[PDB]
Amino acid sequence: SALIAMIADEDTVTGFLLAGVGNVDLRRKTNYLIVDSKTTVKAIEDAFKEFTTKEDIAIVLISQYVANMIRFLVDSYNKPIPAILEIPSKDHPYDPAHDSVLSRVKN
Amino acid sequence: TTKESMGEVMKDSSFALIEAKYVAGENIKHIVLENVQNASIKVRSRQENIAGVKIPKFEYFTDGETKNDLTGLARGGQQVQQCRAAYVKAIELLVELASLQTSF
Amino acid sequence: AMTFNIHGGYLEAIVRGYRAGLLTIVEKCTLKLVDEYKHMLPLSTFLEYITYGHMIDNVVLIVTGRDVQELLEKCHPLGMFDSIMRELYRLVLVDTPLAPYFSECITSEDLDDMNIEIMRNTLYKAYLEDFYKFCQKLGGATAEIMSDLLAFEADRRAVNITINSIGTELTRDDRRKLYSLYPYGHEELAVCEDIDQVRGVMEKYPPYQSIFSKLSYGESQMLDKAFYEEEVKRLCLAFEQQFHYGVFFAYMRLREQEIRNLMWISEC
Repeated sequence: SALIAMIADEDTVTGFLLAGVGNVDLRRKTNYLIVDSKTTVKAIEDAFKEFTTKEDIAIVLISQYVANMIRFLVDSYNKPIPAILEIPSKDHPYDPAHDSVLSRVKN
Repeated sequence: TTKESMGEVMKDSSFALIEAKYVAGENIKHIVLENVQNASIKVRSRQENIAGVKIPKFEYFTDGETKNDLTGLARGGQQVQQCRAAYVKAIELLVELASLQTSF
Repeated sequence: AMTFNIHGGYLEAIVRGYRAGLLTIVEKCTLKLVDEYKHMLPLSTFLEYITYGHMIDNVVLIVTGRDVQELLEKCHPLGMFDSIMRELYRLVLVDTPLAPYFSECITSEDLDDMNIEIMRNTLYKAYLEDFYKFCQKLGGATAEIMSDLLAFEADRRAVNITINSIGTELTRDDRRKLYSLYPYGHEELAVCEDIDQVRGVMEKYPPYQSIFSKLSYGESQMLDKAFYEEEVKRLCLAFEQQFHYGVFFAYMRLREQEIRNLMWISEC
């Protein structure tokens, strides 16, 4: 299986994405540019459709859900294994605030 | 309990990234994405059973099998020791989240 | 001695004043320094070599592609000048000192410049060619500084090779064949596979002795940081800058170091 964010602070994701191989969730045919802030996470949601929903990417991450569409991404509870979201810290504080998985965890 | 790892390892990775930036300026990025020496990310899955519930188990590069490395950057050792060290914490958090969802 | 007053005196005075005045904020400071350097346009060859110093790295970065369009964002005129993938490499072989040599040495293009490690090898080869070209323009006291910088780069590359890049085919022979007193006695670092061995190799040069020290910092980094950090620490020697001598390279290095320090400051 694969695991990547590609919706993140660029170097922060690249520090654990691809150095020895696998092209960060097979960038040759999958994945996306790890740099965020170019647009909303609507394109990140589409990439999740193209990476996480593609039965390859298992774990995903959105930095503190700053623009991750917390309500939209909260629907990933169904089929949790291919949509294991995360809320990394650094350049945005990790909080139990509204997000994809932590919002349900708040219940 | 493991949520605090996502802050501690993130702070360590940020410090390593700042050190690498001070060392070599802008990272190569692009073709190899730079910023790391370890973490040839590939994930393997296992299914454990607790009280009749098929709780999944997760392993991946830098947090289990399917890991590889080659060369690295200037602070690539420090980057691996901080940025790639968060991989184990992330894998543990993902396994815990999947187990919690299945149990719920 | 009278040639300084014959020509170049005003430019030297302007450079000295600008250096004495020196001490997105980092980006703004870098842009200001680059503008000051550009507005200053014998010494032309020195300025060209100084620019080509960072232009080698700029061209190496531009050689990618693979998100190659992002190189325009870092188009700093100090090092990322437009004038300074084998088909495009042949076109880029002009207007650069190290490019004609790298055309033959790196004729494999991406094969010998793989982004994992071989791209760093091509960058090191280009840096070695540029250092050789700069050392060719002898006649001033800057030859010692250039030799020290090249020695630091070579020793840092050798230390990185012996630490972990030995498994990446950066063997003892590659410590000078690919990894860019060093121009004559670099063979002592071919067997310095340990930090203690690195200190012992550094003991061969009493000035380089005690520079490594515990080697917890500086030498801990790979690529060209091990002995380059020693040069950064000893850059107080460059701070002397005796008059009536080529100090444009020293001023450029001081400005680059100040920019790096400002970047390292960041959020305190």
